[PDB]
Amino acid sequence: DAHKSEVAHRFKDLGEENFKALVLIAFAQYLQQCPFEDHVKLVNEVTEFAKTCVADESAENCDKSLHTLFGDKLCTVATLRETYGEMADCCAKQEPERNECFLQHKDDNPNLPRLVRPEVDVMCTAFHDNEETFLKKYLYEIARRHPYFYAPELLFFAKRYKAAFTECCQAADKAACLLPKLDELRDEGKASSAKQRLKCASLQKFGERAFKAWAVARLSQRFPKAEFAEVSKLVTDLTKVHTECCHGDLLECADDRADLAKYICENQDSISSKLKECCEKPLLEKSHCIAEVENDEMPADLPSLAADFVESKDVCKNYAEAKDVFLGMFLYEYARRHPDYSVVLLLRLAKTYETTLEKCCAAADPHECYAKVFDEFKPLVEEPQNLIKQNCELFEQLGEYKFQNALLVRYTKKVPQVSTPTLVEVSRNLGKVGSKCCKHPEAKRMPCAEDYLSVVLNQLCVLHEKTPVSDRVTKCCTESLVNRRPCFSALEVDETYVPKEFNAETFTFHADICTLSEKERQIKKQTALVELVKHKPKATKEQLKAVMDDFAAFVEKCCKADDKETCFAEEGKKLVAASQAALGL
Ligand SMILES: CCCCCCCCCCCCCC(=O)O
Ligand SMILES: CCCCCCCCCCCCCC(=O)O
Ligand SMILES: CCCCCCCCCCCCCC(=O)O
Ligand SMILES: CCCCCCCC(=O)O
Ligand SMILES: CCCCCCCC(=O)O
Ligand SMILES: CCCCCCCC(=O)O
Repeated sequence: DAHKSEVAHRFKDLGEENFKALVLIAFAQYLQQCPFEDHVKLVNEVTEFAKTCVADESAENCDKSLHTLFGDKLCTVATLRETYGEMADCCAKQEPERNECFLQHKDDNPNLPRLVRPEVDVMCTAFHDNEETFLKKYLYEIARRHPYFYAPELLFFAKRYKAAFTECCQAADKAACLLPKLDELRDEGKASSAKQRLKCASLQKFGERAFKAWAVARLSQRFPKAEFAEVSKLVTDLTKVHTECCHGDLLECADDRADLAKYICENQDSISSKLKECCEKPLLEKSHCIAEVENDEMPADLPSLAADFVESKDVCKNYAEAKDVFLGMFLYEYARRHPDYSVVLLLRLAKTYETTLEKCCAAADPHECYAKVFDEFKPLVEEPQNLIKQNCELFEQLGEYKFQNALLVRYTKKVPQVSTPTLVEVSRNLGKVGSKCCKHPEAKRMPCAEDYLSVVLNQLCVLHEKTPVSDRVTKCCTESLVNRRPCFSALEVDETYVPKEFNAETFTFHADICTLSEKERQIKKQTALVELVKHKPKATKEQLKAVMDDFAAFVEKCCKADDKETCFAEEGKKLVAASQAALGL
């Protein structure tokens, strides 16, 4: 932005620590197989080189582009071909195709084992020793396992990791403090990874007019006082930002985000008052602050839509000759008044409005034909309101764990053809959504649950379609964006299903069970619960509790037994007995 040097410019804004944090990510996400130490020297080189340009913006390569700089360094990797090989012919190519070629050679599934969580004591100790290397090690390990993960986001997760350690590493029961939180942040990070991929998948299969419509609604809720032209300006920026972030171009994604963080804070008066504190913080501190900001208050000087979008005579004209803008306004208007709504409900209403006009416009008397359309919103709006109210009541009268159990039983009776894992996972995650969002007051529940919800349905939509088993689920999964959830809400109990033969599955076991945590054990109860319901699709709570206890007892006993694999074998057969009867079969 009129800065001879772009790197030293980025270095001033970011800062030394953030700058090293971000390079480490970038390189880790291609150099997944290179050693950590080789990375540290790399960041040290890049960081030294950038300070040379900080001092003299007219030094060397300090005029060159970041893409060139980056790609040059990555070609310097001399062990590349041995470890990577194909990513080396990316270097023969010149820019811009060179960076395009690297981009293509990122591995979505690095061939790397999962992380072995150490013990609280040793981790907190290694954290204390050298905090800075600890969080670099973490960044390295995560980045290299999540290559298309957005680097700023990851870095903010990093700082949150730092903060939870700083807290629990100076605490008494440490374990009974950290592990609860490590489980929270792990879940938030998969939430974020999966949300990214969803938006990028949505952009691709739903164009961009769609993503733009998403943006119109989201911003207008956050910035109800923004004048529509500002909103539109941001929609366009954000559109590009997201377009690049999805492409997998860190540099562009990261630097365009900083630009947009600049503009927004600069025009705080027109956009929102709530940017007060944000716009003060450092570069990638405000940045997340803006995105984390709370909704400004709407005006009270606010009429109904009706006059402009239902009553007005030159409406059909307006649609036809300028469709995008007219509906654009609808969206902004509808949204700015309704921050309690989820985005895709707002899209659903807009699409309902669209679908009317397309019809009523090229018709006899358009007015009386479309003049009833806001009454068609009422149920589209209430259906989800009821769902969340009623699920949250249930989540509240039960706890997380017993709420998962409810949904397990419910959803297995709906779609018993689905794999047991998919049901367990889906019901668990839905419960977590109750943990995260039910605590909030109604006006913030839909927005809060939406991100999570849409990612979870996706996860089942993905899994299922890898090996389809249910035509009712297929339909919902290949229904449109806006019809996806209602389809899922309309699933009814499956009658035709023929229960399973009362045999093994989750009835053959070993003493590998006696040695498991609450978490691993409740996933096994949950697994065992779903199976039961498959064996008896009309079993009951009082029937299931009874079998579940006989299960629980079979564990307590065989686990507290002198021999195990003999006990589990003898009593193994005799539990299918005391279950088959109990269920009423
Ligand atoms: C309490 C767990 C999450 C909610 C479970 C209800 C499943 C139906 C989804 C309808 C909710 C619409 C609003 C939203 O989630 O954004
Ligand atoms: C297990 C397949 C059926 C539903 C799976 C996802 C549930 C959440 C979104 C749809 C809401 C369903 C309403 C309900 O729970 O009764
Ligand atoms: C195959 C058995 C399913 C039950 C879940 C795994 C074992 C945990 C049972 C819950 C009670 C704890 C055991 C005990 O009381 O000793
Ligand atoms: C994340 C923006 C900071 C600069 C990263 C690329 C530097 C380089 O490889 O020359
Ligand atoms: C894209 C489906 C939603 C209705 C049209 C509004 C789109 C826009 O504001 O760009
Ligand atoms: C954040 C708690 C978990 C709910 C979000 C969905 C997780 C996933 O599908 O990976």
